[PDB]
Amino acid sequence: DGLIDPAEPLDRGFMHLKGRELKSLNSISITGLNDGEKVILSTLAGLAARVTGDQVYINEGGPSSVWLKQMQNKYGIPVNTYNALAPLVQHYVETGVIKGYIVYTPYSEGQSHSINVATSLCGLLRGIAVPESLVDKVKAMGVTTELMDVRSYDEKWLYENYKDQLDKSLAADMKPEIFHHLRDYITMTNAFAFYDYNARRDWSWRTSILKDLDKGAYCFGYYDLDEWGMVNNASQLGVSMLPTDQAANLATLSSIYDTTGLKQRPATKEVVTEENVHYVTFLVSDGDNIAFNLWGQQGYMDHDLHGQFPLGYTISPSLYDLAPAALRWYYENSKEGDYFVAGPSGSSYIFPSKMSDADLDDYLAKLNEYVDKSGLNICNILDQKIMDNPKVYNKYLAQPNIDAIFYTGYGEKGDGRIKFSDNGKPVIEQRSVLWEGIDGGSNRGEESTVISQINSRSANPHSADGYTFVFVHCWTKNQQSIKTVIDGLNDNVRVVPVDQFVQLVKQNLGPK
Repeated sequence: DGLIDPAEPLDRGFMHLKGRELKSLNSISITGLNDGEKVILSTLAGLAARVTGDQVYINEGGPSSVWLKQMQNKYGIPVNTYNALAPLVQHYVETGVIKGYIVYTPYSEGQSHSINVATSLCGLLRGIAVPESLVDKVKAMGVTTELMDVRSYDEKWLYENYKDQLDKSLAADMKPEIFHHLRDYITMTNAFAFYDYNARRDWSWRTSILKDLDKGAYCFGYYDLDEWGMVNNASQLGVSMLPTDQAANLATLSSIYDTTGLKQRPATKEVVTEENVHYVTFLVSDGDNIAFNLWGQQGYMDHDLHGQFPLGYTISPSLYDLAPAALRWYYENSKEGDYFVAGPSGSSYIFPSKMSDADLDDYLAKLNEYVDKSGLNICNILDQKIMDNPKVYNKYLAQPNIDAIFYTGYGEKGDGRIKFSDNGKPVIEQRSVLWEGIDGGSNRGEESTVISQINSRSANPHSADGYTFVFVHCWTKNQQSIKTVIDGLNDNVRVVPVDQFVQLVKQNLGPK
């Protein structure tokens, strides 16, 4: 074969399972494929990444093309292009990767979850997932053996029959009408994929699944159907959420082991305080979401205004393991006034206030080492009541590699408080927000409001009143929205990079 036995465990980075070391890419455009073809393609990608370095890339253009070219150019990976699904599938029949198909019923028919059953079985049985309507099409591509018929089954059947064969370091909350995102990584890892959303938001079944995972486990997948409830549910159990159901190509992206260029420039430790100014910094939201990191964030950063003002970005430390080519690109594309912060609330989306003391201690010891590798020393916490939770903020800031917190409260206005850990590091609460229609149609997050707010505050860097941390909602407010604010600010207002803001706060307001 030149294939690795599918029973051999995957390698892991410090945090995440990674595919077999990448040697060649077989790139195919998403254009003109139907839903079933998308499922075939993503489960195939997961097949390949478990057993070979000859891997699949789903090229969606835009940011997807950027990551492909980055791998070609920085890591010397050859790219073969395929103009159609049939020859790509045939290639993987010939190389021995595809052993057959697993037939399922789409969600469009009777709300079947069988797509998830098929996806989780693909890596075990060495099959592609195929809806009944495409069985003859795949047979014509050379995939002639039916490995299993799962049309009548749900994820409870899957778990009852395959729990001990499925990975226990992650599971995936997987919507049955997401076709080409995430399923590759699920098939690669033999993760259990399930959809437990119900109108009751009854959390018993998900709890039962999550409690069966190993200590330090992840839950990949969606959050948007019940965000606070899902994150609370996982965090209380010591489980980390990684928003990933809108991420493509993670199996393949994870397969680069070269970690050159993955350490951010250091946060500055030297800045001269200017008297009689008000200091402002801007930080973009949503960086915990790997799908944002792999799509929207690339376009966001490459706005035509990039570099006209300094800007902070949140990003996921987990990109170090899951998509090093993309993390590398961010750091290489950064301008001097750009600076990256770990997204909510560390290496994954947790509410640290909901974890047990022991689980949070474990989480933070890992975080501390992991951000040393990526240089993501400043962290954004998204949680509730943190400014009144010195236990939690002191535990973060006790870590030698975690140097400051930017706190954005979940459903909290943000009062701009600045507090210090016992060891003298700042915890900086949101003070303005740029967000269209925040709180169900208010004007609190409009450019005109943020301008008025900043311009009303005192130009005194020796007081917390002299500082505004502006949090920027990535989906509604882009670099032009930020520039609009900046262009309205008074002459005594100074817009600074995030790391400078932290040092100014520390030296002007922290212990002497």
